[PDB]
Amino acid sequence: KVSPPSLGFLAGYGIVGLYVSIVLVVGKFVRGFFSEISHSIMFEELPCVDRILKLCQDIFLVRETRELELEEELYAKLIFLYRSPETMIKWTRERE
Amino acid sequence: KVSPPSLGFLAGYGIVGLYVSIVLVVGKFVRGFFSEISHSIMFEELPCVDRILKLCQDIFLVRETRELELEEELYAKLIFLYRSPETMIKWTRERE
Amino acid sequence: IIKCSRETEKKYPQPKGQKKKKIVKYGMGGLIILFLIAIIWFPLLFMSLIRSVVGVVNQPIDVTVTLKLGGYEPLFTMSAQQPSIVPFTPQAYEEL
Amino acid sequence: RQMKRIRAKQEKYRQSQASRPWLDHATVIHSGDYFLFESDSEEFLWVLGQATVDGLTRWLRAFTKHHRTMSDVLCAERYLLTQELLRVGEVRRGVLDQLASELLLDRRLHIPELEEAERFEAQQGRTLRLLRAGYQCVAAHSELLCYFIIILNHMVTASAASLVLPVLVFLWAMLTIPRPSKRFWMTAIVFTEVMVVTKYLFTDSYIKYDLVQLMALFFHRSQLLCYQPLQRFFHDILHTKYRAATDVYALMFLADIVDIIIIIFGFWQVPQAFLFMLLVQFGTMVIDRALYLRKTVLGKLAFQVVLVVAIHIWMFFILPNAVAQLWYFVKCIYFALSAYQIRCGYPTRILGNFLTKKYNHLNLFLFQGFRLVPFLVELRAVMDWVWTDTTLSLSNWMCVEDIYANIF
Repeated sequence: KVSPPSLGFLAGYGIVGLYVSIVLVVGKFVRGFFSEISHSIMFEELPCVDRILKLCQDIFLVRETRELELEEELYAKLIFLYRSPETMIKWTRERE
Repeated sequence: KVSPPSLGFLAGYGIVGLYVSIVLVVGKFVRGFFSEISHSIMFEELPCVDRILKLCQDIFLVRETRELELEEELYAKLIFLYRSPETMIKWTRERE
Repeated sequence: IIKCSRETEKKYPQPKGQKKKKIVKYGMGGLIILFLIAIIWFPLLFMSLIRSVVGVVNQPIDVTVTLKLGGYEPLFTMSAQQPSIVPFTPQAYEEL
Repeated sequence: RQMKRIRAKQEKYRQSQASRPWLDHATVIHSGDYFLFESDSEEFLWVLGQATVDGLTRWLRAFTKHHRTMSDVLCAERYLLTQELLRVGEVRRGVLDQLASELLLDRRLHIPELEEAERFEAQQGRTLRLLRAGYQCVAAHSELLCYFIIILNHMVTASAASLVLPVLVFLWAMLTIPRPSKRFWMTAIVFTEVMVVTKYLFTDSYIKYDLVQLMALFFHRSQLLCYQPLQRFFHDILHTKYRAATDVYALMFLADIVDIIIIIFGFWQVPQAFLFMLLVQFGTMVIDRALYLRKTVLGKLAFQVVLVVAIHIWMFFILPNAVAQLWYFVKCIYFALSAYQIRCGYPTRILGNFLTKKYNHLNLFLFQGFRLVPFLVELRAVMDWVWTDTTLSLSNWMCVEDIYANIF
C-alpha cells in the first residue's frame, strides 16, 4: 500500500524536539501567573481604590482643558503614590 | 553522487531565521533571571523567616479542622505582611 | 479592573467564613485541569493521526518480463495488462 | 494545643480592635493593620565488597529482626523441649517456667551449645551470613513472593489462564483482616493445581513458573502453620476500624509517574493504542488526588474494584509487548499500595506537603526538582483548591501557595 507524506518535513527525529519545545515554552509561560503572584500583591490588593481613581480621572481630565502645567503637579502625586507603599496604605483605606 | 534530503523542509533561507529565532528567544529568556534580580530582593532576602512560617503552617492547619472563619482572620495578616515591606523588616528580625 | 471587582462584590456580598462556592469550585477548576491536560494531550493526537492513515492499495497494472540470453538480443519478451492480471477473489485468498 | 493558641490570639486581636457584626468576606480580608504585629513575648577491593555487603546484610537483619526473634525464642523452647523429650511430654505452661504470659521478653536460661552455634556462624561473616540472611528474609516476609510469582506467571504471555488469580489476589488477600484469609490459600492452591493439570491437551515456560508458584504457595502454607450474601459482611468489616492507620500517597503517585515514563518510553498499531491508556491514566492520576483529599475510603475502594478489572480487561486487547507488560507490572505496585491504603485507612489531620517535613539540603534539592517539571506545581495548587474545604477564591489561594513555596 501507498503512504501519503507524513514525515516529509522533520526527518523522523524532528517532532519530539518540536513537541517538547511546545510543552516547555507553554509550561514556563503558564507558570508565569499561576505560581508567581506574590511580588505583585501590593499593587493588586487594595481595599477601596477611589482616591486613586479620582486623581487618575483628573490626569485624564486636565489633558483636554490643556491647562498643561497641571499634569506635572498631579503626575508627581501619582508616581509618589506608587513609590511608597506605606503611603498606599495611608491612602487606600475604607470610609466611615 | 547522490544527496540524501537535507534542505527538503526550509528552501535554503529557512534555518538562519530558525537558528536566530532560537538564540533570540532563549537569550531573552536567559536574561530573565541572570540580570533582573533586583526587583524581587525584598521578598527573597529575609534574615530569619520563622515568624512567617508559623503563620503559614497555621493557615495550612486550620484548613483541616474546618474552623473556616479562622482563615480570613489569618489570611488578612498574611496579605498585610506582603503589602508593607517596612513591616516585613519589623517581623523578620533575628532572635536573642 | 480592581474597581470593577470591588463593585461586583457589593451587589453580591458573601457571608463571613463560609459559603464556599461548592458548584463554582468545580466550575472554575474543571476548566483549568481539563485545559492543562488538553495542552499536554492534544499535541500528542495530531502527532499520531498523520502516520496512521494507510490502506489505499496499489494494484500494479503493468508487468513486463523478458528473458535475455546473452548481450546480443533479449530472446523472449512479453508484457501484459489487467486482462492477463487476476485480482484475487477472497476464496482464492483462503486458498493461498 | 495549636487550635487553642490560635483562637486565644484571635480573641485578643478582636478585643483591642475597637479600643463583630456585618463582616462579609471582603471587609474581613481587607482589614489588616500595623497593630497586628506587636512583639508579644514569642511563646584491595575485597574490604570494600565485604564491608558494603555486610552493611547490606545489616539492612537485611533490620528487615528480618522480628521473625528472627520469633525463631530464636521458639528454637530455644524447642531445644529445651527436645532435651526434655527423652521420656514424656505432658505439660505446656509447666515447661514454660523451667527457665511471663504474653510479652516478648528474654530473661531466661542460656544453653552454651546454641551460643557455640552462633559463634560458629559468627566465624563466617563473608558470604554465608549474607545469603543466609537472604533466605531468612524470604522466610520472614514469606507472603509477598506468593503475590510476586502470581503476577510473574501472568506477565509471561499467560493470556486468560492466570487472569482469574490476580484479581481476587488483590480483592481478597490485600483487603481483608491482616491474616489474609481462612481459605484463600486453599482456593489458590487447588486452582494452581488444576491449572497445570488442565494443561494436558496432549506448557513450556508457564509450567516452568507454575511449579515455582505451587512450591512458593506451599512454602508459605507450611511456614504459616496456623489456621452475594457475604460480600456486604466483610465490606462492612472494612469499616469497623481496627486498623493501625498509616498511609502512603507518596508512593502511589510516584509509581504512576514511573507508569507515564514507561508509556512515553514505549514510543520507541500499539503506539496508536498507547494513548487512550495515557489519557485514562491521567484521569486516574487526577481522581486519586480528590480521593486522598476528601479523606474518604469508600470511594477509593470503589475506584480500586473498578480500576483493577478495567485494566485487566485492557490486558486482552493490546495484542492485535514487553514494555507493555513492564507497564502492567509497575502499576501492580500501585494497586498493591492502594490496597495497603484501603487496609490501614487514612490517618487524619495530615495534609502537609509531600517533601517539606525536615529542612535538609536533600529536601531543598528535591523540592526545586519537583517544581521544575512542567504543569505540576499549579496542577497541585488547583486540585488542592477544588476539593479541600476553603473559603477563598482561586487567585486568593495561589498567593498562599506561592508565599509558602518561596518561604520554604
